[PDB]
Amino acid sequence: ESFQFSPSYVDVSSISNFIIGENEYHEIQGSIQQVCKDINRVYLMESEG
Amino acid sequence: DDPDFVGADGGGDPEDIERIRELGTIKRETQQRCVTATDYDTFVSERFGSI
Amino acid sequence: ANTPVNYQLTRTANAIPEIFVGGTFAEIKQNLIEWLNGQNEFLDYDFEGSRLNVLCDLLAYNTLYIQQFGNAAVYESFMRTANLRSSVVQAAQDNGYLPTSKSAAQTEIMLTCTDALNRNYITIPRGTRFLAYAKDTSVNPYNFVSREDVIAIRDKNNQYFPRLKLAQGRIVRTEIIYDKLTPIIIYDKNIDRNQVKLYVDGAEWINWTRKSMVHAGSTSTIYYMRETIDGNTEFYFGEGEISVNASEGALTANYIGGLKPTQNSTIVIEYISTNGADANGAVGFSYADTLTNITVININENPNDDPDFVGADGGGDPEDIERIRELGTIKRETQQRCVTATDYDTFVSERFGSIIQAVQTFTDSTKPGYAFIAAKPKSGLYLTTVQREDIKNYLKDYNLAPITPSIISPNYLFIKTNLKVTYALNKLQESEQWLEGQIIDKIDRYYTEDVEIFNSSFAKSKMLTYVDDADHSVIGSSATIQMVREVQNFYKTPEAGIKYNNQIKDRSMESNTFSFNSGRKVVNPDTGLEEDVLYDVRIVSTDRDSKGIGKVIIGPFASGDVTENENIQPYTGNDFNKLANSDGRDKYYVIGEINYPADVIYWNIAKINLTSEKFEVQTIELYSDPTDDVIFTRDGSLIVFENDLRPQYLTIDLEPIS
Repeated sequence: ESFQFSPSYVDVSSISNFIIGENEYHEIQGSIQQVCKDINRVYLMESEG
Repeated sequence: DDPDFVGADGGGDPEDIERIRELGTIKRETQQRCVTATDYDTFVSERFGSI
Repeated sequence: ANTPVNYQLTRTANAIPEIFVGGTFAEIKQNLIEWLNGQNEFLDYDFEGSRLNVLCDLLAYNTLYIQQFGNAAVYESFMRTANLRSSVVQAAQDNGYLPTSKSAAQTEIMLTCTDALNRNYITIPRGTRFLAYAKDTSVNPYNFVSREDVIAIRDKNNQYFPRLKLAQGRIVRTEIIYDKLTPIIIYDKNIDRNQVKLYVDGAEWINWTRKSMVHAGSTSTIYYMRETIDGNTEFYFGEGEISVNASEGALTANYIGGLKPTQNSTIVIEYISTNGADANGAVGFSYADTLTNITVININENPNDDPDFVGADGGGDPEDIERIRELGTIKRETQQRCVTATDYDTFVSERFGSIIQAVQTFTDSTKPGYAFIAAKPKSGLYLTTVQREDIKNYLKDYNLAPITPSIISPNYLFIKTNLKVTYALNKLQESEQWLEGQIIDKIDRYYTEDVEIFNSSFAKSKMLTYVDDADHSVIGSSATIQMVREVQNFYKTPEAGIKYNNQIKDRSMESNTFSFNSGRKVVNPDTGLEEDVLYDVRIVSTDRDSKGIGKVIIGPFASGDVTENENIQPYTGNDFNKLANSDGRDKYYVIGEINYPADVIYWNIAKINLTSEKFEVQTIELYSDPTDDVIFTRDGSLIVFENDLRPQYLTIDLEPIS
């Protein structure tokens, strides 16, 4: 809410100032198993999926 | 904007010493609270009578 | 014990800034005479030298002359210090509450009238006037006029009653061309602002202010009252942005205050000036204005009978400074809409203030959603059910939505008294009888002076003072009180019973004698069938019992009247008081019991199994003699003076002495 739009603007960004919308966050996921014999050994990768 | 415009708004005597009497004669009657029934809807429909 | 203190409370009961207080002239001088003294210019001049003294003496005279101006204005300046009444209204009017002019004697009638034309619907147009003689005096009727239009269905058989309610006076309507610069006065005395209604050109506007005031009318329709200091009312309405402000609901906005006028909106107002407060209790009515084709075949008093009622209502003084003075502060305190219990007290006090000497707003914690009200019709103890309904709905206008107003006249302690008052014949040339007519005023004077106000402890003797004070040719005055309550059910005590709040002598608890229908048969030559026998009984207290208790002894019973049960026996005690009957019937039962210390009194006729209907009368009056001097009141139980409606409760013996 707030801002009037109206025939107004070329700019994409001034509107992006707030589209409303939503922002970033982190989350922690699951425990881990070692591939072999130690977990400190193993390393992580996550592609988005 | 809408296609209705003047360069600026705001102004006023402010007082209009007589005209204010009413206003004083009025607001003494006013409530910020809502009570009875029709007090509400008035104040209510002040919001989104558009809806 | 009593009140210990740390430097407590504040500044007496009420502010007196008291630099303002008018002092005694000599002291004023005495103060001022010091003032000139010590004046650096001269420490020499002796003031008690009579030469300067009278000179300074004069300064104080003006200084006192001028002060009461300066001081009184302050009393004036501050409501509740205001000594002028027309002052008091102003701040009160300013506070959003006004006292009103004498408020027309009002009533309702239903009248059965045949239309000669036999049209489906006749209206009674607003403004037909009827006559009512004041009580007991037919020398003149009091005119009173149809309040408003009303129409009636023609019943079949062609006769049908309309009903309508009636306020006293004459409709008086005056058109005025409104003009910018001008006062709008009505110089009419006997006017009352509550019966004032008006028309701008066409539509009616309401002074927001206790006419409607919550409706879609958008507030553009409106106006005010005011009291000219003269005693006559002037009209007023808001000018310019007459609605709250600006654009509001209109899309075009701009500005409208209305009433330009130029000639626009020629203002026509319509009102009733009245003779009221003199007209209360006007029973006999006339149909005092004819209409086309309508003929009243009967006008029958008081639909939906109380049953105890009087003619009309209302009137009013109008003015009392005391009830008015503090009061508007609560309305100054409260908003328009009434919220607080005492807000319902004061609000009710506005309209029907001349109907109500005192109104008691309270909750009954049992029933929520109901505003419980105990008021004084101030003509009598019982507002006729229409009034109750009337103000209710009107009251109900200002209220919380789920809340309902509930008005009941509370129970009333009655002081039943024979008076013994002596006077010297010679000492009074004045007509003896009229003396009684004198005292009988001064009796309620005390009441109105005292008792209804707080409904506090009641002093018999102190009452007898003013009646003593009456003729001063009265040589002596004596009286004896019987504390009296009224009972709604003879059959079953109210659950809680009944309490006196006041210690009574044992065995001094009495009641009224009343017949009882007994199934047993009576026949007398020429009488024939004769239904059955009925005899009378009354409620009797037995003696005090240890632990201050007593059992309620029923009136005497003939043999075979009451089926004897192994449980219930003729009480047949020695003590209990007994009426003397020709029957000699000695059967007496305990119908219930009491205790004197708690003053609480219970019985049930279900106990004796005797049928309610074999009693003729539903209510009985209660007799008791409080052992104590003065009568204590608590809640909803108030002693009061109504002689006219209930003279049997008030009696006076007159002792002529040479």
